[PDB]
Amino acid sequence: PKQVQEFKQILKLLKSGSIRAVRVKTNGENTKFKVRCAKYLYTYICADKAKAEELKKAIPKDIHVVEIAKKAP
Amino acid sequence: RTKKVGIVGKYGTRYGASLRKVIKKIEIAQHSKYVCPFCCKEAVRRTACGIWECKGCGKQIAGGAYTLSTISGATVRSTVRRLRDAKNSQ
Amino acid sequence: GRRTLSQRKGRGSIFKSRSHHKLGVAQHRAIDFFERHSTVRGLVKSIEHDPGRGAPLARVVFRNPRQYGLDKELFICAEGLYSGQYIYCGSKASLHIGNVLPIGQCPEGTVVCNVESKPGDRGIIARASGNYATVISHNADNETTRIRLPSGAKKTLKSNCRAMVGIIAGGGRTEKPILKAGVAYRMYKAKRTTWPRVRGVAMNPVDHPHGGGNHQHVGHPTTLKRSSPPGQKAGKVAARRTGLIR
Amino acid sequence: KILAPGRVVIILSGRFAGKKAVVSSVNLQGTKDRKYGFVTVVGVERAPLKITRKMSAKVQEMRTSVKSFCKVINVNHVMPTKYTVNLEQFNLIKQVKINNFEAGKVYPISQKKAISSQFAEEYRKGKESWLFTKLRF
Amino acid sequence: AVRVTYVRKHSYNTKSNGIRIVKTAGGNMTVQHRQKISNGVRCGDCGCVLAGIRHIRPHQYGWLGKSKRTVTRAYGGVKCHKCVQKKILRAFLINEHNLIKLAAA
RNA sequence: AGGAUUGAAAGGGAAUAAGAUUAAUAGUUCUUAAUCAAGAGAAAUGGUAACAUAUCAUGAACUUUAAAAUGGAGUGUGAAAAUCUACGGAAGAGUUCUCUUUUCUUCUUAACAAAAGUAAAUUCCACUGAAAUGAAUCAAUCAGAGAAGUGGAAUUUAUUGGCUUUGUAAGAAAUUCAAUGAAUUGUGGUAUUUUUGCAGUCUUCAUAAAAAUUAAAGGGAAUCUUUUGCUCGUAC
RNA sequence: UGUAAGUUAGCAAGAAAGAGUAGCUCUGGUGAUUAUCGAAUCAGAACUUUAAAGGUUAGGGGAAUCCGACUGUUUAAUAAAAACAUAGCAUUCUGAUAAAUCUAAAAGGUUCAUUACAGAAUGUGAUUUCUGCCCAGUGCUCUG
RNA sequence: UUUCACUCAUUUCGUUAAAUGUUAA
Repeated sequence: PKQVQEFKQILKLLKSGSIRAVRVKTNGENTKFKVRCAKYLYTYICADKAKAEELKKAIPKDIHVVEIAKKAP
Repeated sequence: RTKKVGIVGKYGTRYGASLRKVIKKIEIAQHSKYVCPFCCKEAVRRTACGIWECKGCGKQIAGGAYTLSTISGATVRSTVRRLRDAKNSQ
Repeated sequence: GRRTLSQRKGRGSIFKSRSHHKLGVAQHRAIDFFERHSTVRGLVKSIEHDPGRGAPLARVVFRNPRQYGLDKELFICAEGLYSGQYIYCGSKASLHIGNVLPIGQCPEGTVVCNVESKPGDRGIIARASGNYATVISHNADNETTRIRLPSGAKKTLKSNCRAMVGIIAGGGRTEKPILKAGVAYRMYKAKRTTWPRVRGVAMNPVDHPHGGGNHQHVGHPTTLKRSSPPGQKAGKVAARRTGLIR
Repeated sequence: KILAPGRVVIILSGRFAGKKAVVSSVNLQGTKDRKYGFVTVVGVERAPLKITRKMSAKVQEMRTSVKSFCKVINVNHVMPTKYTVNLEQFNLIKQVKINNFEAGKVYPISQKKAISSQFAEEYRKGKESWLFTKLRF
Repeated sequence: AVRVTYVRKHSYNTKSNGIRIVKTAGGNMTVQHRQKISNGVRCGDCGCVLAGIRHIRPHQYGWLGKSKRTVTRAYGGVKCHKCVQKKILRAFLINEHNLIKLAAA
């Protein structure tokens, strides 16, 4: 697994056509946007709610989105 | 520390006074440092029987088994130098 | 009777040489035109310890007088050689320690080592630690020179036999007294199986000709003819003399 | 003065070890930022290759081409030679000063190829040989 | 303390059978296989360990980047900088001496 | 171009881990997350230097160097784990007519990668030139073929880069609670042992393997996605 | 605390011999960091008792004589030793196409990847002191 | 028959069978 640092790369990754799945996890302090690509599982630790919403709109509707919470699926 | 048995006190009391005497002279000269013929430093120590290495100088020298230069091996170098000079001159 | 220990030595089963960590064959390089009529220069890359022998070995590196590459040789160190030294092999080589010259060019009285008994056979005589041979005289009529072997014997060789000027390194090795049985055990690490030697008188009559009776003794003279068969040739052989020398 | 403009040196250390350079400006004291005695040199990074009479004339041009370099070097990392070039002939070298060199940024490529062409044309005329012949270690 | 077992079928403390015991979720301790300690490179002349190159297994050098298996210098990766400096001076000084000694003395 | 066959389930060797699962198999199955090999879609900069740059930035024949690949002893020390312990707690359990702010249990984290913060040791580079000689270790040992000082570079420290930290990753697992759903999961130690490295010292008439295989150099000849990974052992 | 004769001057030597040691309450020494923190270790003092290493673990000592110098090995299943080995000392042969020696033979094989400071064959058994006389007999040898 | 001189069988060797011998330069 790899970790992306700032906001610019994740959108470029999201807009890239190499995506396969997206899973969003909400923790007691932050929100993680794990993007499942072909090779790696990129993740992004987000602590700003407004910036998280911007990310959620950036997700193409065709891809499958999994929401994870205190109870695992 | 010791009256007269300096380096051969590690042999204790079990090899004969005469044999411990002979081995003392050889072991002292085998473990001492010698003047290095290329850098004039007391920095040559034996690595194996016949191989001597200059520590702070980076050279390997072939020598005697326990001493850097043997008496027989020193006169020979003198002899060859005289022979070479005579041959080169007429 | 049985077959004695000297008979079992000639089959070479456990008496084979323990030569696994040895460096290799130590000898001059093969003779060629450039050694017959010129000089080839070698570089003493390093001096190494060859197991089983008391003299150090030099890893000389000549270049390639006829092709491209390196000719990694393996000489026997002469006393005084050092790493990074240049040595010249050939008929025109200067009379310096470590140089290889035909035995005819050496002035009478020169001390050489690693001499070839026959031209081009890459070294026979004067190869142990501290040993050397002296040139006695030349004979230009039949191209022969006389040398004095380390045993004292005089030998006549061809004047073009090669030899290395100097003294084999590591002299004075045997003057240090072994003190312990264990130390002698380690001496034959890279040699044959010979060390713990049981006296013939301590054996039984089947084992050895000396294997005695109610008192440990030989019984018959220990000086024997050279023609004795293997099996009874035990002791002094063709002894011209006995007893302490005066 | 051993180290004077126009003197040919051989670089002893660094990426350009073994290359032949030409001294342009000398400073044995060193500037504020340069705490060492240095010299600004222009050298032949890639020596020209030998050519024969069978290659086409366009090949002989690229084969005889010279790739040069300009570098500030400590005077303790150069070994001056006995050969001296004329900076009047190599007028492009004379413009290489300490203020032309900035720390951490790429030397101008256009200037480097400018001197490189000047080096090549001089060698094509054969006037200077020891500078352009390669050193075999 | 939690006692562990060899995971592979080797059962002897050989050089290639080295292991490390590390902790794991639930308090259990698992067994890893650790790599052998390797030597680096040496100068072809002075036999000194070269700087700038890692001490890894021979095959792992191919995995490294092209610039991470050498040093950007003449004879880089086979000779030390001191080894190289002596080479240059020998090549230049001897050649210059040959021009004065012989070749129109 | 150079020498044929065989010879190691303890020598060399491309690449995988955590959790779960079975009446029994599991670095082999399942979930998740990785790695490796073979394939498919006139030719670079920076640094004074040691040297450094997400593939970059061409590099044939031929030749050399290095790795694979090297004894043992003893001393010092870096790091991890276990045990012990300091402070702060959360949950459960035991004793309790004699006391005990009490005694005990749980408080965890992989392969592979990242680079906030920050180490020990060794070797080199630049400035300068040491005598009133200095620098240093438990011991040593070192210096005008250049010490000490200041500023740098590199390598090693059980994967990337050693340790804390981060992604994996809490969604797992452990300890409790309720009847599947809920809670918590700090920071340290000039302590002992073990493991693993490192540094120098001692010792040998002992010097303590080879090849497959890989990389680099000298030389200048030529002009990210995807497929596949066969045979045999595997119970006890 | 104390320790002899003897000695290869290294040892003997843990020689021999004597005293102390428990529990509890205290006191002091040995550092780090710059007042706070930390380590088991040593020494000392009052008091008490059933007077203290001893549950377990845990050398009997001395005076001599013989043999072997020592560490080591040995008759698996009645002999572990004074026997074998050992270092040291001494003798004999051999210049390598040799000496020893395996094989029926052999561009065959072992010491030998070696070269007299080496290879092969023997006796004695560390050190110190010393090895006397005999070449007739039997061997061995002669450059005769 | 002995003593010579030679090599041509024969022995013992060395190498990548890598300038041997005689003229020439």
